[PDB]
Amino acid sequence: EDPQLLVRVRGGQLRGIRLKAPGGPVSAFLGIPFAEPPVGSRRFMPPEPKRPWSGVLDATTFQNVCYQYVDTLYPGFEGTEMWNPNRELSEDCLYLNVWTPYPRPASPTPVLIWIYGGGFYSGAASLDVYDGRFLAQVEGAVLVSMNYRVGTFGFLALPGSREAPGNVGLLDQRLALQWVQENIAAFGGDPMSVTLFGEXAGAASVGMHILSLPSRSLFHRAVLQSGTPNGPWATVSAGEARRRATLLARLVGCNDTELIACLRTRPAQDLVDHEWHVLPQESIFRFSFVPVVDGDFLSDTPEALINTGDFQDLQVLVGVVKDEGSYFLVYGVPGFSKDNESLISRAQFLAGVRIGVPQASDLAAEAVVLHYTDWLHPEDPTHLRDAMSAVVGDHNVVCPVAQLAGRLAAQGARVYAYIFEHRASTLTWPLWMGVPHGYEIEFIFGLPLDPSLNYTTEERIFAQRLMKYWTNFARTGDPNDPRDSKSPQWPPYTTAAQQYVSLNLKPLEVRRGLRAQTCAFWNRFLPKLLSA
Amino acid sequence: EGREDPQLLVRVRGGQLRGIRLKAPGGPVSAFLGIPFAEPPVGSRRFMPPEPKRPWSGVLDATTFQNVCYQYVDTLYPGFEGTEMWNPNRELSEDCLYLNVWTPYPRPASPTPVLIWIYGGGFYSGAASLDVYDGRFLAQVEGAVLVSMNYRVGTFGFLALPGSREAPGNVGLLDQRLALQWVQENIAAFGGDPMSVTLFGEXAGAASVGMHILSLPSRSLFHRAVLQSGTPNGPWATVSAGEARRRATLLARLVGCNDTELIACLRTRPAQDLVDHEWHVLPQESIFRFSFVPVVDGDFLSDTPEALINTGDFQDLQVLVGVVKDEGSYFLVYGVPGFSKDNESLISRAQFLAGVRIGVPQASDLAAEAVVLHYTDWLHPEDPTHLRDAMSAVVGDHNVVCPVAQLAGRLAAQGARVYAYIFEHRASTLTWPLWMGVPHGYEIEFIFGLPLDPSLNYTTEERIFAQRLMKYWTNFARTGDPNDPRDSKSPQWPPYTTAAQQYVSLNLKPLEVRRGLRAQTCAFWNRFLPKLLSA
Repeated sequence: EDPQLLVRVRGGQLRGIRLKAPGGPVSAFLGIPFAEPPVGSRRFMPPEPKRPWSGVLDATTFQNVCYQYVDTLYPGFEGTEMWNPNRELSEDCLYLNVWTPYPRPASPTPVLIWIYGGGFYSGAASLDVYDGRFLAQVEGAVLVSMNYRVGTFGFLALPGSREAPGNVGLLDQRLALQWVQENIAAFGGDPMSVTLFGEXAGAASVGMHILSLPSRSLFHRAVLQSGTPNGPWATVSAGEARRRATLLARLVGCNDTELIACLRTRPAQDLVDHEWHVLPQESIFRFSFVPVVDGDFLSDTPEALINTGDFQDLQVLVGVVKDEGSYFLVYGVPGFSKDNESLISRAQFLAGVRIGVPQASDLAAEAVVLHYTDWLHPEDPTHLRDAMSAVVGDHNVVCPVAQLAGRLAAQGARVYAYIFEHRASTLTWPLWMGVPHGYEIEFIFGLPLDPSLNYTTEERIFAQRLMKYWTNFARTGDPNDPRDSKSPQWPPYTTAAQQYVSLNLKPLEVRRGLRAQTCAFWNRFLPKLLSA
Repeated sequence: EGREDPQLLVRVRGGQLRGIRLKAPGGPVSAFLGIPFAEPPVGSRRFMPPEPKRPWSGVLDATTFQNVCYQYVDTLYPGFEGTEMWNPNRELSEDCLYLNVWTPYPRPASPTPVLIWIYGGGFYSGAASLDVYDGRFLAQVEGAVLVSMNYRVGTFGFLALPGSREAPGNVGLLDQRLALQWVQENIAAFGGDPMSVTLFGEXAGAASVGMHILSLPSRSLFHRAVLQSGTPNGPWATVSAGEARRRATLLARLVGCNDTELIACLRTRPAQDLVDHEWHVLPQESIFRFSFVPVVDGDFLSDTPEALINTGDFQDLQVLVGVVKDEGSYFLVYGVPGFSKDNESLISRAQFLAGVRIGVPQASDLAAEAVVLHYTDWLHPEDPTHLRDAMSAVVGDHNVVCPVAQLAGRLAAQGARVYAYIFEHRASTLTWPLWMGVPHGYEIEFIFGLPLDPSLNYTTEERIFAQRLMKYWTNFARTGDPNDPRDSKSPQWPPYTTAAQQYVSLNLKPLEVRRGLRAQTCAFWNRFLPKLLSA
């Protein structure tokens, strides 16, 4: 009975496991319950705190993944399976994990809380690419990750109702943050230095915590990687969420109370079977059950809340990858597949645009097509293919990121921005997808430090730089190595200068204006066009 | 006769002409100036198509430029050469339908290719007698036969009651065609080859040339066409029949006047009255819009230029087209607040947004916001130098550069051999401020070879450059090809094609070949902006 591996939290005692990191041991506490399992009458409802337990709870193993759709576009392909659930599915999944240094830190240590992506429909805190052993060993970070409910279970809302109020997946996360405040000290974490970070839907969740008052007391700093609370995919209106809920109930055989009561009597897979049948249009980068503008968790739309918020004492790190859009094309855009080069025709591109920008009128779609056509080479397949990617990535990620960056900075926040440009040598997707959405995660988490993974020596050094940027940011609100001249320095993003850095194998390079012309098209012109 | 220079007596269909022996740098040339080609379009003939000049008796003196067609005289900058060079340099009179001929001296052995110049002036001004249209250099150096005509401008040329007998519209274009007809019948008298007639013109002149391409009875009068900074398609060169009816009636009201009674009343008004009100008829506050212009009449123009270029067969057409670097700058001092020749014209964002309303006067609120969106540099949205330059770009692109690209594109896709250029050399003698770059109309003096006159203070490099451009224009006139068939060493000018979009820079340096005529930005004006109107 190793005493480093034994901790008393508010609900009782836990026993972790000593895990091996390349440069030494770390203590891991996996599968710690933070909530009553949200099952039976507790489906669709806010989480309640986990009841105290007797003896020593075994926290040496990952708990179940929250019940979710499993992807089957390319069966047994590492590029898709890496995002698939790697534990048993269950509605009983409200568990979090903690990695700390071994031995447990002497003074209070900055805490990093990870929130996975997966479009609010999938994900789990147990995937290899979120392995917190490296950050804990190399940087001495106390790293926390939680599971939160996704799909119907997390986000089916009949707004205004008592028994399916929406945003419960977000409340799951809020609960895990509360859990960190009350217990992290026992692990040697500093409840007074908590940095959130997440990617895609995880990023949007961080954004939503920024925009929800009761969450603000629970962290001091945020990182938003390739995602935002604002924009086309991360929220729906009360109206649209009611509509989708109602439609899913009809689809399965089911006054709000009676509707929910019926839905609650349904095997989990029955709900998932019909998850994808409630979208208004054939579309990519669009997800059926996502956070809802409820006037509660979210008091107004994210756009409203970011336009009018006050962000004086807030530090934010935001960024994107080089090819935010490529990934999604294979999942519904004719002419795109991982198996050839996906050189498309002009006709395929106009059709691709109606699917990538599903909310677009014929005129708006036209505006898009005309903007993204390279008129010197109007019918070149390579251009059209890359254009299709660009449309999707810009519309869904890069422009909402630019917009968030701008508002946050204008409204008193300290903002650092990046573009991640290094393609992993080990990447199993074809060359044309470039640096796809999600493939910086492995680097921030420090996986190249595992020599058994065959990342290049340069990549191992690159990963170390990034862990340093992120943990420096958690420590100080500033990603710059504070005991190190010569970098050059990562400048704050501002509305005037619009400076951001490239993250790749070469040293930091400062650039200005993050797709400024094209994002001006998306952020300033398309709104006017649609609303008229 | 008896004592006169034998080389200066020429007979044409209407009688006998005495010309003048002029000095050019390399030697003498013959000039026949003020040859009448129409009956004076005076009194009851105002607004009416031109009638061919009736034969005269005796030897008509053809030794001086004739009257300039009645027109608005610019007084924006009184005393200033930059504006005066464009102003009339002979008496204003409705009796103005005369043309001019320059030929080598002595007149050439074999039939020489003919170049016919049509001046610009927004269809409200111009004159073939201006110093920058002097044909002596092309005649002396290139051996060209050069012909330029006066045609009626403003109300006298373009005021129209579409459908009426007494003011059918487009009569200024008919003046031009009459002079093309005179060239066919008579040019051989001067050594010119009526089977090798090339039209060339700038701004409204360019637009005029294009309209002769698009109008069948003019098609048999020429073989090749040069269009400088102007197109028959675009937002300024034509009006709908309805719009012309509107402007004509309003002008009538303003001066004190079916259509017979109205036009008869207009005919009793003095010319200067009509000029005094011609600017009061425009639908919005604007620049690069002109009151009385060619009308889409279903006759001269059987349909809109845009329709005719989209669907015409231009198989045997050789066309040279181009623009200057700064098409829009000139126009800004004529009514965009914040702009002037006397300072740097650094402007605010507010002045930019207002400028766009004046520059794109036909644009709705949404279209105007699209323009502003597109031309704003989002790194430096408040920067005065960029805003000043973008104001210029907006006007240049909308009125000239994108109309030209549209034209070049459609013509090429449909049989034409098209050569395309961008002229980028600012004259060392230019009197306009530096911010205006290479303004509209400032290539003319080079094509015409004024730098060859030692007394004009152009640089040596400018003389050489002038000669180059003269070679290009007159080679194109001769062969449909601007290139030199001998000198294959020095760089080649490729045709412009839809696949490759090739054009050349014209400056002091040798030819450089570029791709895409503002391809991204012109997609906005030519493809998107129209669609933001079917809505």
